[PDB]
Amino acid sequence: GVFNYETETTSVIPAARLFKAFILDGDNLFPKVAPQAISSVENIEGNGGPGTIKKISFPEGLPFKYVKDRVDEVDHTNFKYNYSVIEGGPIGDTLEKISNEIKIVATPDGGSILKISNKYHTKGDHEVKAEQVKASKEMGETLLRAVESYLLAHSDAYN
Amino acid sequence: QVQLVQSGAEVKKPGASVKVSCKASGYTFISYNIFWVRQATGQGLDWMGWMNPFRNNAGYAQKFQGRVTVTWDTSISTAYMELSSLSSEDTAIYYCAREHGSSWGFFDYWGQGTLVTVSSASTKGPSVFPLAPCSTAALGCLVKDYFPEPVTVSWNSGALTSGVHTFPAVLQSSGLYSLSSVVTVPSSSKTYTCNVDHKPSNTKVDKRVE
Amino acid sequence: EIVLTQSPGTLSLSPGERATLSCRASQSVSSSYLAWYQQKPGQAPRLLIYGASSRATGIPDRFSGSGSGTDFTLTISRLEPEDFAVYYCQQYGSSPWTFGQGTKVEIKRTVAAPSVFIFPPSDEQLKSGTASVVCLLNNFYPREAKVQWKVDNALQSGNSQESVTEQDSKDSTYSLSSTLTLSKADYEKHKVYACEVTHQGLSSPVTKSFNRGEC
Repeated sequence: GVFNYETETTSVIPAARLFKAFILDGDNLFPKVAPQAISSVENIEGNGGPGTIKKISFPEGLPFKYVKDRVDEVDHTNFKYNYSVIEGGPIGDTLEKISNEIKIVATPDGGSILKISNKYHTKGDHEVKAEQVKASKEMGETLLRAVESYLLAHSDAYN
Repeated sequence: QVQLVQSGAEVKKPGASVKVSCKASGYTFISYNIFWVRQATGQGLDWMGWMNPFRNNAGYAQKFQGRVTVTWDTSISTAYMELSSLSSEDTAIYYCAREHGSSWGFFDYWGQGTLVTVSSASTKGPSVFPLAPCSTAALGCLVKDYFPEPVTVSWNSGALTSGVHTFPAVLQSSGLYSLSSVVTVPSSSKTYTCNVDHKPSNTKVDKRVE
Repeated sequence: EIVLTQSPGTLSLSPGERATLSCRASQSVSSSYLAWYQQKPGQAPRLLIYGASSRATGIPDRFSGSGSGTDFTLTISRLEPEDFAVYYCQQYGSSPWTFGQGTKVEIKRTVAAPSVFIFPPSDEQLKSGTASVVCLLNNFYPREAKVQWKVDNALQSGNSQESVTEQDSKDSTYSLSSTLTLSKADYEKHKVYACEVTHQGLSSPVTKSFNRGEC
């Protein structure tokens, strides 16, 4: 079956700056600003646009050795990012792939909110473990706050 | 199916600039990087510079020293490379290659090659001189002092092919080209005529050798 | 840069034999990030083994790669006539990305001595003030040969330019032409023009010559 899971998180960074750093250069930043979560980001194919395949390696004492993502869509105008988890990590057994959508929306105070949508493709009637859904939420926020701290400490960056 | 089709042969004076195009098809243009690689017969392969249509930036090889400029037109999926300040050392075949991935930088698909010839000469037809000796004997014709290349040499209007060796032309000190075409025939022989065509200069010479 | 040294410069083998090509790197290449390309004369390079061991799509199984760190090998288990070409190795583990100089895989056959002919300059060419003397070396293998020009037993250096054909389709031989370029004034001031050839199929150098006033 297909199971959807959504999340919203708040950031002080405005939408235009956050999209450039967190989405367009998240692959560059994540090994640098969050070494405890991402050890290395490795492009397999493409630039980073649609059709791009990337191998994300996790540091030692890892829940998963690696994971492979496919970039599905990058909408600069609407601050919308689509990618799919297709190999490694939780992929296998009863879980076929994970379809993800991230949309950054400007907020009335000058900040932004991230609308994360996680779409899991499971085996027949099987269901996903709540820890799997929880772990993805943990990973996203830690990366966001690490990039958020980087931008605040580097006011010239992405601006 | 992925194809990289390039613009064709360019002939330039020294000091000029050449702009070579590489049109991509069969894939999303902005999704992959494209490099430009020179192949001169002196060395092997040298990369010249790379374009990144998704991040809208570029990088350049140090050896060419800013004489390379890479541009592109996404609307027509065409990559451009302009090599300014052309000398005779720039006479080579230039390739465009698609980078597989920004980290897996192996060029899966390649353009067919674009020849750039930068020498200082006028289009001049060759002089054809006989090559005859003073069981098996050799005859030939000397095709000398022509620019640019190549000349198509045939013997007896194409009737004689066995034992024929037409060699690669060499660039003389004067900037003109020269080659020799030879044939080995039984000594017991019969007319032999070489047919030389240098179409850039509209030169067709039928030379009889004995 | 990581400088890639390929050895041997030329590999001469028969069809059906194993071919082992070496690519040495001045520095360690991370993650075995080295690729192999095939190129034939007048054609663009074609992707082959990548990741130092992974075949590109469409590449037959006889092509395989191996190695890590500073030493990589390309193996052609059974050579076929389509496999005789120049191969390049390319690393992408460290920027900037570099190629090897090229290893040419060559056809091989029983050594054949060249048939040597010499050609005096024509009266037409002498009319224009230039004299070209041509020496032909036909159907020889191996490709290595030495051509010496002697004018009245005076060795000529720097005034000749040789040319070699690609290896022949039917008999796998090469052919060489050496053109000695002289001014008409120099040509008329000497008598004996000789082409002397040293080749591994010849016990002693063959010397084809002519006399200027006897043609």
